[PDB]
Amino acid sequence: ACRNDIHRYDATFIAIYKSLIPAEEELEKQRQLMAHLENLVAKEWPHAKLYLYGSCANSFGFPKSDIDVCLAIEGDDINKSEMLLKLAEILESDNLQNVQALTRARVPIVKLMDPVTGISCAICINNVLAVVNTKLLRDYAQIDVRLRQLAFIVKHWAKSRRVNETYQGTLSSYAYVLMCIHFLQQRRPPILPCLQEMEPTYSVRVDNIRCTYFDNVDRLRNFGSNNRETIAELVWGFFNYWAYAHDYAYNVVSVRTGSILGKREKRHLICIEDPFETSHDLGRVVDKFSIRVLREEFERAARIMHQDPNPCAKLLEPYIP
Ligand SMILES: O=c1ccn([C@@H]2O[C@H](COP(=O)(O)OP(=O)(O)OP(=O)(O)O)[C@@H](O)[C@H]2O)c(=O)[nH]1
Repeated sequence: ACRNDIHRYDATFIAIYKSLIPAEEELEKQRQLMAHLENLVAKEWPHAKLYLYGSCANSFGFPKSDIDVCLAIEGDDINKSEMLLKLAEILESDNLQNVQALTRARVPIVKLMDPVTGISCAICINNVLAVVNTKLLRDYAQIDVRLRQLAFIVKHWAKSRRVNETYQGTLSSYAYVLMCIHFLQQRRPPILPCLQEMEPTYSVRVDNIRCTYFDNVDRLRNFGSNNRETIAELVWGFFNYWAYAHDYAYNVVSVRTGSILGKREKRHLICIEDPFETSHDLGRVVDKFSIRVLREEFERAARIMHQDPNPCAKLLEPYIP
């Protein structure tokens, strides 16, 4: 069963959606900065490639002036420290402000702040697998608009309800997009395909991990065109799965497969399998306490999406400790 008036809230959810997406003027400043930093890095390393990654490149990012950049370069004696310090002075002689050398769990990072656009940028060497990660989600976001629409709704819900911190036992935004992709894959008729179970047209390799899938996604623009579910059906339907339908004891959600894999075949309380790094359970951060808070927020989200006379504002009302 579902609401008889569910489509009355399609209007608001998309209005919420297109407000959460970054403005074009903001993204114009990003491409202009990136085109400048690509040409600048290429002057020192003609064989290096700059790739964006993270929220600023998978097309599932909220508005902000911080971008992440992976400097891809090939070789064997690749020392990222000596490169990033040489790169640090090329930024400083380019009149870029606040060129800082930083570390995150010992990975060398350098950060800059562009005076032209006010955008910040964090640069690291050879984080290539994270680049292919965002390429997949960007490729998936091109197939159906409802993926972007649903994922922006859920990500806003996780932040408003204070369940978007892995350091507090909840799930990252990368995990939430995987749950949305997998939810839209299991709807019948399908909204999203399983790119990795298709004829390969893209195949790379990052340290004995071969990422291979079909990435001619503009050939798929009409894939989910036989599924008439609106976003108020999906948003309601998403939280309904994770509150009542997900078999938390035996099930794995698998974008890599587009189906439900068995969990018993091997701390995992909610299993979200990474599409390429398949041993990386994105729910390993959850513990026996935070799983209860997650499922309580799932059950809260479902009843609101099923009963509340104004669910679009009730679903996202902030959580106050
Ligand atoms: O376990 C992970 C998590 C994340 N990532 C990589 O980091 C990216 C997302 O990482 P985040 O979960 O930190 O997204 P975000 O906080 O920056 O987004 P906002 O809610 O702030 O808007 C993803 O694009 C992924 O490639 C991994 O590689 N492994």
